[PDB]
Amino acid sequence: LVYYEGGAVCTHARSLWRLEPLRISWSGSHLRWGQPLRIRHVTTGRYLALTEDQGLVVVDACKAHTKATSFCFRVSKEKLPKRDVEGMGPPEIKYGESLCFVQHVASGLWLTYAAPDPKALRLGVLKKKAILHQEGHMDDALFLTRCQQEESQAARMIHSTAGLYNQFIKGLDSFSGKPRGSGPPAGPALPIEAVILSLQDLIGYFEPPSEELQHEEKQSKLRSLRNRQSLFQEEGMLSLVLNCIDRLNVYTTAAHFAEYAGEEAAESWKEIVNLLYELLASLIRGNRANCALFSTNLDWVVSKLDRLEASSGILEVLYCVLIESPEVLNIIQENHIKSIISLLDKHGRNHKVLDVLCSLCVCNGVAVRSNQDLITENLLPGRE
Amino acid sequence: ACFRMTPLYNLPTHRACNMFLESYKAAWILTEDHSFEDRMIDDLSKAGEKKPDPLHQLVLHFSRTALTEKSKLDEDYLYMAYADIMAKSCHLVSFEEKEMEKQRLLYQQSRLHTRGAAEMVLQMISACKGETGAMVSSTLKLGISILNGGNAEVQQKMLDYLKDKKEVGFFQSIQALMQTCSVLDLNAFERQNKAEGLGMVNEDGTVIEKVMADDEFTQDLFRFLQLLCEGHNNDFQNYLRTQTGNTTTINIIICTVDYLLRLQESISDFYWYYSGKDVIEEQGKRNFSKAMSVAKQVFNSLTEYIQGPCTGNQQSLAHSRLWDAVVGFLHVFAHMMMKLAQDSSQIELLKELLDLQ
Amino acid sequence: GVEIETISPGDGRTFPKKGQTCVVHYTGMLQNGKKFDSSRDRNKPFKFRIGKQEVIKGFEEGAAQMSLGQRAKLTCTPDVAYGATGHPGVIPPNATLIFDVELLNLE
Amino acid sequence: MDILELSERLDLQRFHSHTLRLYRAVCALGNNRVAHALCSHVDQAQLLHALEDAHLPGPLRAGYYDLLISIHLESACRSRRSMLSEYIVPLTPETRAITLFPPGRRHGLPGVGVTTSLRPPHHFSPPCFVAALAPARLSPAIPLEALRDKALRMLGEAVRDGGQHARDPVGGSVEFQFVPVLKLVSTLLVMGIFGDEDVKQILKMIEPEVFTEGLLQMKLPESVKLQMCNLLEYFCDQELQHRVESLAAFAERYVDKLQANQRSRYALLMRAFTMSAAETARRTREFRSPPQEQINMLLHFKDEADEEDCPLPEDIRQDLQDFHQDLLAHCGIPQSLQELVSHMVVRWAQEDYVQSPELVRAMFSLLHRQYDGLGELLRALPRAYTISPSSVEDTMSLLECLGQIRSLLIVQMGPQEENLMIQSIGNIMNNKVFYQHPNLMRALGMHETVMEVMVNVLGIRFPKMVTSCCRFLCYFCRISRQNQRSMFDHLSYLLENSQGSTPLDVAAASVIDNNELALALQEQDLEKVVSYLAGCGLQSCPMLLAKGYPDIGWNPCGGERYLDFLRFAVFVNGESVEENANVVVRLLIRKPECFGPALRGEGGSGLLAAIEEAIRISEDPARDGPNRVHLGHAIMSFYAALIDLLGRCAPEMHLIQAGKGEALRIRAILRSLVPLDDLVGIISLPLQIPTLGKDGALVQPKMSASFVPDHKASMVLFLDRVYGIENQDFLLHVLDVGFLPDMRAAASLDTATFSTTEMALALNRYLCLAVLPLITKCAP
Repeated sequence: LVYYEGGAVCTHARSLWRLEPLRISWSGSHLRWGQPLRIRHVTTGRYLALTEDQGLVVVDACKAHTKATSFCFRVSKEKLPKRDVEGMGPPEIKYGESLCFVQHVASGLWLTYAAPDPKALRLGVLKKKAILHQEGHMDDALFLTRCQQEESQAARMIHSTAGLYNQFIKGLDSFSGKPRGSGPPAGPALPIEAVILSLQDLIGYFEPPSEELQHEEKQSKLRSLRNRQSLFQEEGMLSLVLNCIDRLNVYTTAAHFAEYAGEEAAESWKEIVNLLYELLASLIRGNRANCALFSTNLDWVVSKLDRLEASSGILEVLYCVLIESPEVLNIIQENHIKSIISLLDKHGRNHKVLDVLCSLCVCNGVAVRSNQDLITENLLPGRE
Repeated sequence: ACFRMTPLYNLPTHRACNMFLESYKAAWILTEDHSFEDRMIDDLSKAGEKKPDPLHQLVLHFSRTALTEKSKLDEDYLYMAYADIMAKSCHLVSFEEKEMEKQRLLYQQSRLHTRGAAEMVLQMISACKGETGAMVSSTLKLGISILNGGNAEVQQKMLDYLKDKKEVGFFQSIQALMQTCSVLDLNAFERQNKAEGLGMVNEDGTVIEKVMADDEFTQDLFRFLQLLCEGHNNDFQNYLRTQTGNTTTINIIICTVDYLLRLQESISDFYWYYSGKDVIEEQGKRNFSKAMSVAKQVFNSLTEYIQGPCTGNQQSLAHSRLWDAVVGFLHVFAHMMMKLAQDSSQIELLKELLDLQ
Repeated sequence: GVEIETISPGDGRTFPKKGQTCVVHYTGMLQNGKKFDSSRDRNKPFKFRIGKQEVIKGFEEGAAQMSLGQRAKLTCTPDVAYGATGHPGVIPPNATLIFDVELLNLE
Repeated sequence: MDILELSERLDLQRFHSHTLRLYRAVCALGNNRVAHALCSHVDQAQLLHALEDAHLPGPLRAGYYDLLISIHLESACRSRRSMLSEYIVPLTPETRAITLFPPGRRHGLPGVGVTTSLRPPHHFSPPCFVAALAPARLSPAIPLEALRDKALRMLGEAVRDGGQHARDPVGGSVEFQFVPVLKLVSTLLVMGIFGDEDVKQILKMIEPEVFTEGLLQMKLPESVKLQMCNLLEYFCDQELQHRVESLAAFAERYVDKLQANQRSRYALLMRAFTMSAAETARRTREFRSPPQEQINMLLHFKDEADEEDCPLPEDIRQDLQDFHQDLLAHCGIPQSLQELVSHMVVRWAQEDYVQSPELVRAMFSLLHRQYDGLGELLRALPRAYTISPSSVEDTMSLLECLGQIRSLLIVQMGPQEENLMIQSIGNIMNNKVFYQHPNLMRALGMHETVMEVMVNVLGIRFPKMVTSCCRFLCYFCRISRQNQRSMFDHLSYLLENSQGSTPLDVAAASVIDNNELALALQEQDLEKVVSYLAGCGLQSCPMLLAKGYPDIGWNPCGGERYLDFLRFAVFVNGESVEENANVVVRLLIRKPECFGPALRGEGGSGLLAAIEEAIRISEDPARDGPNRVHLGHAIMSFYAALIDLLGRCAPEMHLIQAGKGEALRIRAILRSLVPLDDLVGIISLPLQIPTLGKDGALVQPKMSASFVPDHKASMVLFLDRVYGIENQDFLLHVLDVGFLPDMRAAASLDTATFSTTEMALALNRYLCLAVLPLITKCAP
């Protein structure tokens, strides 16, 4: 469902659109008003379309049949279309300012906002629903703004990553029960290698800037990194990683994953789990918002503190969340601190656990008194 | 109070000591003059055995304070003092005499120019993010001191940095400041003065908030803008109404005209509220005086924008509604002075109004 | 209750009483062997007056049985000790305390 | 294993270093209750031994030094630091003998001299764990004498031979050798422990040439540079304190003399005011001038062009001039600290590029202070109050309470902290100092510290904190006008955040009978207060009906609560602020629902009906519930305060003859607003009578249960304030039921048996305040 939303989505990834002519050659020519072009949402791979069910929905790729998805571009509302040219084309439309309408080619349906009076506008954000209209409001005009290369690259990466990981999740559910025993696990083969390579590429994509780098580019790079993490968050990549981790950690070890999905797949279960945890760490490391996003499911990470498969990764995730959010300190309870302490007596003498405990007490220069107490009365007196 | 008030004799020593100590301060310590900025900048400049000079290190630190991401810049008294030190360093009949003063000023501004003052000034201006704080009151003064006399090297460096950095916020911040600039506001003029009329100066009561406090601020911002243009650096005035490299584009000159229109409205309303009355109180007198002073500054700014033949700025004005403002000023001006001509005590006020026109 | 293990014999004629101030250099320990507090490390003797319950009841009774100049070793069971709560951060719950005390002077 | 073995067993080294870090973390920021536990685990012995051990590795040497500071010191260090930046100076006889330059004019050593600035002591508590089993646990004690001399001795052991150029460092690096010891010494200095001889040793060590191949001369890394920056900063602060105290001492002597000539001159005039009538009769003035102006005129001789202002003898003003020259000399206007700091800082800057930002900041802060001393004196003088010698212990109580208060803003607020702040506030109030010296509490930033606490809590849980804080702020308002103004600035916050007592009460108290502040009311603030009434015009608090309640549409509860603020904001000092009048009714009509469920417009109903609602549905308790409050009487309060606010917003009669079309149209708005007649209705809508007889019962109605007589009084006020009474007919009409029968009820209550009742008293006030004065007005 399309909406003329505003505010945040002026700087998010679902707001992007990608123009595409219906001519394969010279597609990059300058836009001429009324060339039968085709618009493709990038982060979802859907096409602005004219269907009978709703009038304006983003149909999937497989039904952009040159009628529902062909559009012109019109300077003004009046009636009248130029055949494409084998050259770069004399420029007509301009970024920034030059206004242009939207004109479907099938049924002359111009694109105006419905603007009815339901409770959706009053309760939620002012999101004027977008619909087609033969004429509609006479003030349905558009300013064209360019997107930076990092934004477009991140949008396409979101598209590919979401598709691949949803396929992987689909497979994981395809053998939810069903112990294969002897023989094949199921029909589809897990995109194991694609998952691993994509994970490593994304991990590279989010690496922090080098400390040794100067102070005038490191902050620009930090801003870019925070922005990219924000884009990936606001399109569900955190949720996709969380769901993959949930689907995998159900299996207590690689052997269980083999019993359900064959040995040839289980040979990399540990690696995939470690990569998933490290990616989830990178998505949140430093970004205040994404660390805040773990206010509720904190128990989640705590409940998984004692998995010997990927132990360092989950600890480092917890460390990042704790040091980049004060609110998650207030929600800490006794069972959480007890689990963190038990991590010491189960996995040995490791200093990072102590560092996590230190971060639990003081935040932003303010001391969380209850955490100090709980740590003192649950760790020190035993002296073991 | 008219019936009796204390001799200091009956005050116990504890109150008397305080009242002494808040009078010895203003009467004596404030009036004292210490000229240390020159020596501070003269010795911080020397580096005597690629290594940046000490003043350069200070400048880079203050720049870092701005480049680092902080939503609202926090009051740093250190910058708020060193900036004024630098400004005082920059600040201080024959053609040879004039040229000697000119050379001294050139060196004084250039020593800060080399070590990175222009960049930090612009960065801090951006960092204030449209807020009216003493931060800007100091940064603008420092920038003016650097640019006083139109040191073309400074204009080159600032334009170059603002171009290559392609920052889209500097002009947004300047626009925010400018649209937040005050205006004579005859309203509060009636209010408080009437209140003052009542005169609630009771026991230990204090007569004194001048209307439009932030007159010096506007007068300095507009002067800064003008000095950015002085010397007819047509390239800079060309960049002014259109960045052409930034993601967006803002015309600063039209915003300047907008503030001019606001001031035109305010003085016009002053004219009507005061029109019936014959002699304005001294408070209203210097209210109008400081109004014309800010006006003189804004008009010199406008002049500068188009002083050279920046035809682009000329057309931008040619569409602008400045015509009305001055049209208003026409009706605003000739009426004033006739009444001002009627007042013999307001001759100097008439002089100021005349030179404004 | 408390017990008196005469590590070294004191005087045996004089004993602490009501309204008198006793000074001690106590070094103390848990039952396993860990040590929690020692006056001797602090370097100052500890003072208290038999009667107003400065200390846990057990310590008071134990120091009351003692003589002057007699080192001993009290063994305060939890009930005459801190007890179920335990001193938070120092004494675990329901712990038995052993105290190498030495009644130095009785004033 | 021996601890020094943690120099090759690196994993245990790191683990133990982080264990010490965790110890400091749990004890951080005032947690003394945990500090005692750490005393048990790390003793007062181990600490001293680790401090005096050379073979210990770095991450453990620094670890143990910082552990010592955390367990024992940095809970009195932060508090003593917070109160270091203020300069209360008791006018003791001791403080009189303080001269900038010790007699003999060369600088005395910094920080070596009698300083009477009134810093409070810091309390400790022995740590024993045998005591029987909350009040604030003080920090664990430590012998602060062996520690002091020990720090000095090891600093000496680490300085010159430190520069022996030996590749023997104490702890693996020059940094790990110096940094901890300097940290400890600076902390001890700030605590005020070091005597004068010890301070002389410290100075001799820092720079032996000027203070009498030192410390600054030798080779140095950056962190150690930062530590010397802290030390020299402490000494600069001591010098500033000395200047301020010398100003206080000279103020004392010079004012004890400066009064003498005033009395002598008064005697001279009284003996000789005659013979010079209208000649000295102008000079006799300045004795009826207010005292601050008198003092300013007394101290007005420096410019030598204004010298006629001063009537002083020449010698007396010479005293001030000499003191001024001495002050300038002391302020600089090497062979001294100033030049040492300047040359040191410049040399550090010009011998290497400093990559430590905080080091750069420290360097240039010191440099600025050492080039401008007069300026820092002028910026510290605002914090300078000379209290009498008597009121000194009270100030200690005040300062310790303030220390606890501002020592809890660093800790998130639980129940224990809540109780501690509430006790501290009460202790602040009870000081007679709080009454006597309001300027001081404005100087210490008290109304800002408490405001900050309230902002933190409001930004709800812990409501009693907001109640206590707002009561404190109301008292601050009431104490004196300058406080009112002070907090009037925050009125935006104090209003946008709006239970017994409320921050809205603070906002109202800011402007109670202060024309200057009342007028200065920004319009948008008036909207903000009409919003939150617009914000409560059509609503019922879910926070009210959590128990069985009739759940009516509108909520007068918040309504009247906001209304009273406006009532204060419009009418002051027995007259209207007509300047802030059009704003009031204009803003009220822009939200034409605010006039109540009745008097909206279309759908509006009878005002007599508007109250008839309560007349019936309030008096039966069948609707309220199956005890906090009752209804109707609060509804009546709403429909009372509305009318009172509008009445107060009425133009005065002399302003009526001003022909103010503004005022006249406001009258018209009022007149169309409520009919001129309904008045007599609500005036005549009768209310119950006390339990006269009734078998000696108490069926006398509860006020919260029966009709607001002040509702009718407000009616009368509005009646005589805008509608007025102009014929004997309407006066007769009101007297018929609205006035005379009320008098019958009152004088029936006049019986000694049924006069003490609250209802009689309220009716007495009602008749006295509005009825009787009106009747007097219409008598001719």
